[PDB]
Amino acid sequence: REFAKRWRDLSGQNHWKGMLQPLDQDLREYIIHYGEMAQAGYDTFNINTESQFAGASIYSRKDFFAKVGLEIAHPYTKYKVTKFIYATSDIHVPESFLLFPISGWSKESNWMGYVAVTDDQGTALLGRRDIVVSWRGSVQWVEDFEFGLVNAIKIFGERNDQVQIHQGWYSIYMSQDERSPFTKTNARDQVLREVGRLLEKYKDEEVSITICGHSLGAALATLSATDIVANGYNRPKSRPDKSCPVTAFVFASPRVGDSDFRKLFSGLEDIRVLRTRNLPDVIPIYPPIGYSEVGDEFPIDTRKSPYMKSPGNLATFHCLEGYLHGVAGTQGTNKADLFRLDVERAIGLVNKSVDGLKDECMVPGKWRVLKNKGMAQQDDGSWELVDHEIDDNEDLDF
Amino acid sequence: IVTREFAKRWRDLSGQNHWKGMLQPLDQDLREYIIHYGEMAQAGYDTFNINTESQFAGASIYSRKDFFAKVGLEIAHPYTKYKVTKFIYATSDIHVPESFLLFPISGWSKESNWMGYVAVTDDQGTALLGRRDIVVSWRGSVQEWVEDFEFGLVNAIKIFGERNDQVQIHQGWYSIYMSQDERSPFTKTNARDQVLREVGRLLEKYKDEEVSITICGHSLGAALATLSATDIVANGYNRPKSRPDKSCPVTAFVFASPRVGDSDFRKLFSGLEDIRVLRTRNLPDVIPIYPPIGYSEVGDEFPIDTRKSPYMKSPGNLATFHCLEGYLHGVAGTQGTNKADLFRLDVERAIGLVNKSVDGLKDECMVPGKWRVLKNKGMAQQDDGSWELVDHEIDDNEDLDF
Repeated sequence: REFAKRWRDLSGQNHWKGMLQPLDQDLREYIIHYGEMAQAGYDTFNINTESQFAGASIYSRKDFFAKVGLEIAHPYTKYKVTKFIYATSDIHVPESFLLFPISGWSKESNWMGYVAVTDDQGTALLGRRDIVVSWRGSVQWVEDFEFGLVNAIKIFGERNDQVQIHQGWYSIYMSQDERSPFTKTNARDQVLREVGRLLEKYKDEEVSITICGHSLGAALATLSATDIVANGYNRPKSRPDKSCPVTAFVFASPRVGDSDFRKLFSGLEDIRVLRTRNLPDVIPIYPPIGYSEVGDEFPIDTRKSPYMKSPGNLATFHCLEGYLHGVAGTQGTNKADLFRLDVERAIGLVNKSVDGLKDECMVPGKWRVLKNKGMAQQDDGSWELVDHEIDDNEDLDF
Repeated sequence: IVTREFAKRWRDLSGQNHWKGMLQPLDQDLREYIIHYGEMAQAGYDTFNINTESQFAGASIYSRKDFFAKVGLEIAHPYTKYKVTKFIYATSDIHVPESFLLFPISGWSKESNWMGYVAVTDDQGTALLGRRDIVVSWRGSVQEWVEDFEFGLVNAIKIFGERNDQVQIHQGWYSIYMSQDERSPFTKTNARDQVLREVGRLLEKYKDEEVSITICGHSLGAALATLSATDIVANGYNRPKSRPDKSCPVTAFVFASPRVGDSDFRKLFSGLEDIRVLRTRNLPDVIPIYPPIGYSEVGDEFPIDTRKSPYMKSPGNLATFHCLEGYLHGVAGTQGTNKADLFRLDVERAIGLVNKSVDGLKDECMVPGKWRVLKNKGMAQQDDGSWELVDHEIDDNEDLDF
């Protein structure tokens, strides 16, 4: 019952005052909960460029959280995924952001995240009907976050015509491919439309929007949240007087825009952003000049974990499961604060996509992989690469 | 299947007449027969844990129960109706390459490996294959240096008796076959005697039926298969204990075989009437030349040339010319090794199998390279939310009741 009673404070109503140093124990679990919904994006994203479905989702929407390990011992992850989101980019971006079959299912678009909503049981457990937008992040160079600023008037309107945004985040959020069934509408508007459907469906209940993302996903989650609140997409179409809170839990966030972006953000009453930042991770410094941060910061230091390989590197300091292990055991970032896991979070999760744990933990490095990389024996004895569950992504009946 | 082609021809398919008339060109039944036993050797690779970060590196992933279904040999394998009755473990008194004995970095054993299995047809398989077929499958080499195969000769009197005291065997094959570890529950008895005992149990169980022994192996497994077949026949272990006058045929289907012993080993082999060995040899694979000096080959040879496959990436390398699934692809489509013979698949064998442990197919085939792996490398969410490395099915390997 504790999360339901306190959810507005846990979602940042008072900017997490009193809840960060030391870390509030409910908030410790709350942050990990939304970080898991961002990691689920990595766990479904096909990164095998030898596959024709590289850059698509492995799993379909149906029973999605059960398929990525978020049902067992996750009594609060009672969400239904209602829509997958796809993105493209008019400019060239790193393969860590858009990755393609070495040939394919698409030449220019990737699966870029999903929209989900609590079912009736999850709504009871969380205190409110929670709409989650989870933006997929970076896959395995700090020069990848290399971008000049661009004017964002097409997002924030003539009334905010001085706002500028990183050209890469802008391009992934806003670009379309008229020839594509996936990105003929851009990632932005796919999200806005589906969030609008859910807000209208649940217009008579208490509702929240929580947006999740790591690395690239953190930038998109920050941009998405600011867009939604600034343009009033956190109101049901038929109830323009009912605003719902929009909170982003973001991890290892690069910066998103300039000082005018920060100014716009600072005037929005209904938005809150908690940026969890690992002190040895350098990606939150980029880009290193010209940009402003927005939101509240929560620092951790995974070098204090006795489970993590020392010294770490760019990958291990950045990786999202490393972050969530840091949240799980952080007792502060001062030299005297001693790391201690205060939730039952399996350390082995750290090694999904890195060699991050000490060898004595006995967990193989970079272990996440489909059985046989997806190759599967068929009923006629043939062997086919079955690394993609079919899902037309049609609107669900509601 | 309805005509029982294999049951009717099994003695010839198992080499009764040294495969005369069946190799050039390749007899169609024999094409499928060779692949059948090569799959039983490949099953040893498919269960062998090669992840040295695991405590169970060097052990079997799967248990004996429903073994062939677990390694993909049930669907569309109507003839693979075998029960695995015993796992076989080996050690070495001398240091050997990691491709032969592989150990955890840290572990379940410091000196032994899973080294193969013994299986037997069930009553349905016995009907389909024409006899009660006892299979010994020796596990082979894991992933490369041809010097890994270069050992000197040792006297093999402990195997073949003072009556054959001139026979010499490769020191490496001898050591893996014969070594024991007194402190190990796995190799306190050597791999040789584990196999002899279990084959003996099965011959005695089925003493009143028609029986065959077929021994399978690739690379290291091919050498052990050849050595164990010669041991078994030379020492009379192909007779049930209570019927010393009932010999059964011993046939070894081996793939990419290094040489095993010297000229006296070949002379011993030539005098055994009940043994047959068919060595399938890929011409661009250099391993069957090793060791190059001092050794003889035994048995009948069946050459193939996977360079003729339009499915295989060109040029190949040591690994792709040697790999067992490449060999079985070559068998599936060989029409001869002459320049003018054109490769053509004459069985429905999925080309994707080639890429289990190599990048062997042309990129146009759209099959990922080196694809064989457990889901999540065996990491598994448990019912209490913990995540544990579950890459080993428990099997105490106790004798089955028969």
